[PDB]
Formats: sequence, structure tokens, C-alpha cells
Amino acid sequence: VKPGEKFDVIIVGLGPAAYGAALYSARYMLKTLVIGETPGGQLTEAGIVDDYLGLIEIQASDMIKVFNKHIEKYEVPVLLDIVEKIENREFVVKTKRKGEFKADSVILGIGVKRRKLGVPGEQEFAGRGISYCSVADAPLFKNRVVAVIGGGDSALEGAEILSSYSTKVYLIHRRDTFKAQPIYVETVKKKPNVEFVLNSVVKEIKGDKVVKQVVVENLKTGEIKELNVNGVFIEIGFDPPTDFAKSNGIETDTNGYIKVDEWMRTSVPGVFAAGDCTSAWLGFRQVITAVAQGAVAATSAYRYVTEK
Amino acid sequence: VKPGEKFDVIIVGLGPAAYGAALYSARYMLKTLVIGETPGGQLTEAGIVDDYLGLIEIQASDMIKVFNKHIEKYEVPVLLDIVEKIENRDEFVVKTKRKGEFKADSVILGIGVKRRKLGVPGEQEFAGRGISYCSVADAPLFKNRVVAVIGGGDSALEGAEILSSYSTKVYLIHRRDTFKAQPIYVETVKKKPNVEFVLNSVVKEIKGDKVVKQVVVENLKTGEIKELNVNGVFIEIGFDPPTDFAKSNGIETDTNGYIKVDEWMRTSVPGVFAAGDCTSAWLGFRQVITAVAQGAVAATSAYRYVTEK
Ligand SMILES: Cc1cc2nc3c(=O)[nH]c(=O)nc-3n(C[C@H](O)[C@H](O)[C@H](O)COP(=O)(O)OP(=O)(O)OC[C@H]3O[C@@H](n4cnc5c(N)ncnc54)[C@H](O)[C@@H]3O)c2cc1C
Ligand SMILES: Cc1cc2nc3c(=O)[nH]c(=O)nc-3n(C[C@H](O)[C@H](O)[C@H](O)COP(=O)(O)OP(=O)(O)OC[C@H]3O[C@@H](n4cnc5c(N)ncnc54)[C@H](O)[C@@H]3O)c2cc1C
Repeated sequence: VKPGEKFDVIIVGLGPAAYGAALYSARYMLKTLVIGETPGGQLTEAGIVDDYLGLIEIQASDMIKVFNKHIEKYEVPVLLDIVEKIENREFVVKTKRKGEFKADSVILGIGVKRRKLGVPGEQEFAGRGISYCSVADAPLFKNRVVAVIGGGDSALEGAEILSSYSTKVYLIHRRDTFKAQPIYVETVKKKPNVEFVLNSVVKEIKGDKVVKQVVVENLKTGEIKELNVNGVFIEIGFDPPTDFAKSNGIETDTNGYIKVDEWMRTSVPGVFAAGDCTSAWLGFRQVITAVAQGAVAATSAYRYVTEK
Repeated sequence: VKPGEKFDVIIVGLGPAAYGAALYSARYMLKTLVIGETPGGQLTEAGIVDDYLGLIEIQASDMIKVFNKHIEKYEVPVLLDIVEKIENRDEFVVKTKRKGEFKADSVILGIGVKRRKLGVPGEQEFAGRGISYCSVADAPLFKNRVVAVIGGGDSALEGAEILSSYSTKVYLIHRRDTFKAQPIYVETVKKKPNVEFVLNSVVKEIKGDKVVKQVVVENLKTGEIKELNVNGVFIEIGFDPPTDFAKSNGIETDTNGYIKVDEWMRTSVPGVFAAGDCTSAWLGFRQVITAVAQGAVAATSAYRYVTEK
């Protein structure tokens, strides 16, 4: 593809939502272009995916490869770049390096960016005991001692599921209280194998070939503890693309996510959204639901383009 | 499993939505039981599925096999039977036709819908040999071929619209003087130079040799009988939601007879969730991917409900 080319739909992103939307957009015979920065999106940080029905215990890297093969069967052009602006003048989609493209409709599958922690040992033990998704990996830590870092809904829900599989969960958070919804806190509080480690931070993640310990510091007392753990789940949340939405005149909900209706329509006619950047099923971040929302957004774009 | 046993969640159905809910329910460590009549649900009548991302060109029968394999990896017990009633006591009592009754803290309904039957001569004979019940699924296979779409609602009109982008010509056949589809769909399709409306008409027969070759059509006004050469026939006459089952079990339905759910797949009865084609969510869009995703959402709502309880 070249700058200035016009498409029926431009899909922004290259994660599950974008792949799901591209598959349906191409099969609807919409001239489709996908522009995304990172192939696979959040899946680039995942290990094995075993909750996408029908792809049993698949390495996330292989899931990305087969999702790409599926849309390439339909010859969907994929441009690796960052979309900076979406202007209505038809739409003109401006990219950082590869020019401006035109479209009758746009589907945003831009996801959310993981809030970074960055503690010593985190890079060293990537894929070696550290996980960024408790609901995905909890089944892999049956009868192991684990730590969850975080204090919102993501971390409390993570501690709840890990409490079911694991020996014990140390739930570590830097504040004096959790910010999670009260029922999540109360539910986890009643688990005898979950220990709250409030007012604390992880100073270091240590191990040999795999994670073996976390050094924890209490910010109020200075007390330092070394906990022996086999897994560390970093669950500090994700940042929605509020700035991108605001910059491009797209409404966001009061949580900062792109507001969509049932049919994945944003506040801008002709612009749809799918996946975890949206307000739909907020808080539930899964491959299957992003792929499904992509199918719905493609169907809404199809109806919009054909009726236009 | 044995009668009287209690589960955290009982999933009714064995189609995409129930498999999707069972996979998540098992992964949340919910004590799960699946009771369903037909493994695969509507997939038992599908051909090749090429719109479930990541399972490229999978035969529907192979998709049922791998969906089953996936939940059995989690040792989810599956009972092949019909659920006759869901009694709301404190807890639910799910009554089956042949396996006794079971108790549950929550229930997920993935009971789907039933395809309305046309029943024209040649239809059952040419199943899988030129007849399709899903335009969105099969349209890509009819590029540069001639097809007929039978029906008059939204699915037939949108089916014709999609097929017009692949096929050389599309005959849209319906027995009434007008279509009952949203006017916008009718107006949009009418402009296609390759779509021909064949209103006030019925198909008398679907004919072929090894595969579909013709449809015999009768015009109900003029009485004229004519044969149209076609490579494919897409029957798009709708589905029947389980309104009776919903009413029987005290579950509210939407204005179209589907199980009313909110965003999180909650029905009007606390502790009862629903997923897939039987629900009011994304009405009209009936796909494997969306049923499997709604199953995951219903399982998560059941998980939250049970853990809170
Ligand atoms: C470590 C980890 C493991 C996980 N494991 C599982 C699992 O096993 N099962 C499961 O169901 N879920 C899992 N998840 C959750 C799941 O991966 C996400 O819910 C899902 O990937 C969301 O898909 P998405 O397409 O909406 O967004 P993302 O995956 O966030 O992808 C967004 C895409 O948009 C691109 N993008 C963003 N902004 C721009 C821009 N301006 N221009 C161009 N491109 C842009 C990104 O580069 C990326 O390609 C996991 C998440 C993490 C972090
Ligand atoms: C011919 C055909 C081809 C299709 N092709 C495609 C395609 O290529 N791609 C695509 O994405 N979609 C396709 N679809 C649509 C897709 O199959 C459906 O959207 C999907 O199967 C719906 O799944 P579900 O689980 O909600 O319902 P269903 O598949 O309808 O399953 C409902 C389940 O509930 C069971 N059940 C119902 N009542 C009871 C009861 N009282 N007790 C116990 N069990 C009960 C049924 O036996 C069944 O197991 C096709 C549909 C048809 C009819």
C-alpha cells in the first residue's frame, strides 16, 4: 500500500481485536488496511494461552502467527506503524512514518498499555516466573507459593483465582488500603491462604533460572522480608488511550476508555472500536472477547460503509 | 456425577456458548457440570468454518471435536441429556430428562436457537452440496458463481448484500410482495446491478447432479414457473428463540422472544446467566466467535456471583 490510497476500512492496531476485525472486514469484501505498531499486542508478553477455545495450550507467539496467517489468507495489507491522527475531511488516517491514508470508516483496536512496575529482577526473570496475567497463568501455579503485586480490581481478582490454585498468595501493595471494590477485598480477606502485605513494595525479584524469592520492604516501618515464591504476578493495571481519544475527538467514559455502544460504535459516526481500549466489558481483558468485539466492529463498519 | 450432587455452576447446552462458558468456569475452579443435548449445537449442520480466528478452514465437525477436547482437558463432566426445568429454591435445582436432578448455585444457559425450516424438495438431498444456511459464512466460496437467497428479513437481505460482492448474480427470492427487512437494507441492496429481486415467489424445487444446478421458482401472482440456473442456494429464513423455555423457567425475554440479558450476560433471575444465540445481545449477529466470547462473559459473571454468595 502507498500513501494516499483509499480503503473502505482502516483498522488501527495489531492485537486480537484488530485481527478479529480484519478477518470479518476482509470477508465482507471491504477493502481493508490494518495499521498497527506491535504484532500481537499484549500477547507479545504472554506465555501459553489456554483459554481461547479450540487452540489448546498454544504458545502466545504461535497464536500471533496463526492469527496473522488467517487474515493474510484474505490478503489484508498490514502496515507496521503508529497512527497519530484521525481526521474527518471521509477519514484521513495519519501515520508516524508511512504517510496519510484515506478511509470511509475506521476501527480502533488500540488496546491498553500495561502500567509498568520496573523493579530489579523483572527483566531478568521475564518468562521465568513472572506473569502479567493471573487469570491466564494461575492454572500453572497449582500448589506453588506466589506473590501478586497491585491493589486494584486486577490484583484482587488475581489473588482470588491464585488463592484457589496456589499454596498461598502474598498480595503486596504500596498503599495502606486496597483501592479495589469492597466485595473483592472482602472475598479475598476470607481466604486463609492469602496474606495482605500492605504499605509495601517489592525491592527485588530473585532466582536462579526461575524466580525463587521476592524481597519486600514496608514503606512505613522499613522492615525488609524475603519471601520464597515460585511466581510473581504483576497486576498494577493498564492505561486506556484517553489521550489518543481526546486528541481525535472521540468520547471517553469516565474511566478513560473509548466509549462504545453495543455495536462497537464510538461517538464519531464511522469510527468503531473493539477490544480492551473500549468501555465494553470493562475490566475483562481476554483474547476471546477482543476477537469477538472485532467481529462486531467490522460488522458495524460494513453496515456503515455499505449504507453510506 | 450422580443425582442430587451440587455444583457451583451448571451450564445448559453443548454448543459454542456452553463450551466457551465451560472452559472459563473450569479455569476459575468452579465445580462445573455441563448438560447438553446435541454436542456442537448448530455446528452439526455447518460446513467449513473460516471466520473463527486462528482455526483456519476448519470443518465444523472438527471444530466440535476440538472444542470438546479442550473442555475435557479440564475434566469437565458432560451429561448428554435434555434439561427439563430449572427450579429457583437458596439454590437451583436443574431437572433432566434421564439423569436425575442436580443442584447448583448458579446456572448458565447456552441453549441456542432452532433454525426455522423451509423444507423444499431437494433441500435435504443437497445439504453440503450447494445449499447453505449462512451467507456470512459461505459467501466467499461463491465468487464468480450464481446464487439464490431465499428469505425476506434482515438475514436474507444482508446475505444478498454480501453475496453481491462475490457472486456474478444473486437472485433474492421471497414469497411476499415486499420484504420485511429493515427498509435501509432493502434500499441498499436494490442498487446492486447484480442482485435481482424475485418477490411474490416460492422455490418449488432445488435440483442438481453431484451439486446444486437449479432452482425451480413459482411466481405466486402470475402463476409462472421458471427454472433458474444457480451454483448455490442460501436459505435465510430465520430462527426460533427459546421463548417457551424462558417462560417456563421464569426468565424474562426481550421484545423478540430472546432471553434478555444485560451487558454481563445476566438474565432477569439472579444467579442465572445466558450466552450465545439464545440471548438478546448482538441480536441478529450469530457467530461462533461471539457465542464463545459471551460464554466466557457468562462464566465470569457466574464466578463473581458464586464467589460473592
Ligand atoms: C502478559 C499477558 C498475558 C495474557 N494472557 C492472556 C491469555 O492467556 N488469555 C486471554 O484471554 N487473555 C490474555 N491476556 C489479555 C489479552 O492478551 C488482551 O485482553 C488482549 O490482547 C487485548 O487485545 P486488544 O487487541 O484489544 O489489545 P492489545 O493486545 O493491547 O493490542 C493493541 C494493539 O494496538 C496497537 N496500537 C496501539 N496504539 C496504536 C496506534 N496509535 N497506532 C497503531 N497501533 C497502535 C498495539 O501496538 C497493538 O498492536 C494477557 C495479557 C497480558 C498482558
Ligand atoms: C448451517 C449453519 C452454518 C453456520 N456456519 C457458521 C460459520 O461458518 N461461522 C460462524 O461463526 N457461525 C456459523 N453459524 C452460526 C453459529 O453456528 C451459531 O451462532 C452458534 O453455533 C451459536 O452457538 P450457541 O452455543 O449459542 O447455540 P447452539 O449452537 O444453537 O447450541 C445450543 C445448545 O443447547 C442445547 N440445548 C438446547 N436446549 C437444551 C435443553 N433444554 N437441555 C439441554 N441442551 C439444550 C443444544 O442441543 C445445543 O447443544 C452457522 C449456523 C448454521 C445453522
